[PDB]
Amino acid sequence: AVTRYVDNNFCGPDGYPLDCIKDFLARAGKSMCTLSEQLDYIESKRGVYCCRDHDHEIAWFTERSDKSYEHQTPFEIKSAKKFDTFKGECPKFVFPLNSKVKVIQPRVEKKKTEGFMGRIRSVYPVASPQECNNMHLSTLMKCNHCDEVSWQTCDFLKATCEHCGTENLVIEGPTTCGYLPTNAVVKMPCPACQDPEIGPEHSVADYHNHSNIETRLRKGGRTRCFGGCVFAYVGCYNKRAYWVPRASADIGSGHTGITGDNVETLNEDLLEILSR
Ligand SMILES: [Zn+2]
Ligand SMILES: [Zn+2]
Ligand SMILES: [Zn+2]
Repeated sequence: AVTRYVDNNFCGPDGYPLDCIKDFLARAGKSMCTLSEQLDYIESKRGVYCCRDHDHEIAWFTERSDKSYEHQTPFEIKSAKKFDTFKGECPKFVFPLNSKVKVIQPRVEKKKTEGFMGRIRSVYPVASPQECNNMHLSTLMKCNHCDEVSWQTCDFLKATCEHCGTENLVIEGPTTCGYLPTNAVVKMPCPACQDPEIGPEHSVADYHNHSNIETRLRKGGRTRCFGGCVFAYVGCYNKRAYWVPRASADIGSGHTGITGDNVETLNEDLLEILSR
């Protein structure tokens, strides 16, 4: 399918390169040029009309690294906002508008710790699992029992309605990851760990085969986007799976903001209640 909306760097709403633009650059001499050079070429070839048989439209301004287009990812975004001359309604984007993006830098233990602590210490300089702080995720969504649309605290799979107490399956809608804590994690009960025929010594493949949490596979990594963050699975401890926001955004006050379709006003309005 044609990806119409892009950032000013010609990357899509998920933060990744479009196959059509990648091929367009490759057909010219330019797949290994810098992003700046590639964008100069695209601007010289009618910008959003460069593909000829379909149109693009710039919805976002992003600051990115200068890596070649084919190597651009959401982890190469430094900041994101609405494009100054885009006057339409912003579609869903991987990061909230008017935000700065932080990427977790991998750590190397001088002395590899075994088990879960070695896995988490490749992410955070923590001495114990309890130094990790669980995030508070929420989604603005309808409750099937009381029909109200409200902010339901959730994990990746289940949300709870604050009006009536009903658990609801998480569906697409405005999402936030709350404030970004130090040593940020999202903890969920691990089905593989709970199954006696599999159990806590399971593999990473075992985790994803039984979690029921869909991921995107790309260049050997698996991620799930939610609420302005890009999450990856780290490992399990005491039968809970730990995910970390390998990328997170900050709209102000350390808050991850709101992502989703038609959330521009919501995300702006949220900033106002973070301070006085
Ligand atoms: Zn195209
Ligand atoms: Zn309800
Ligand atoms: Zn597990």
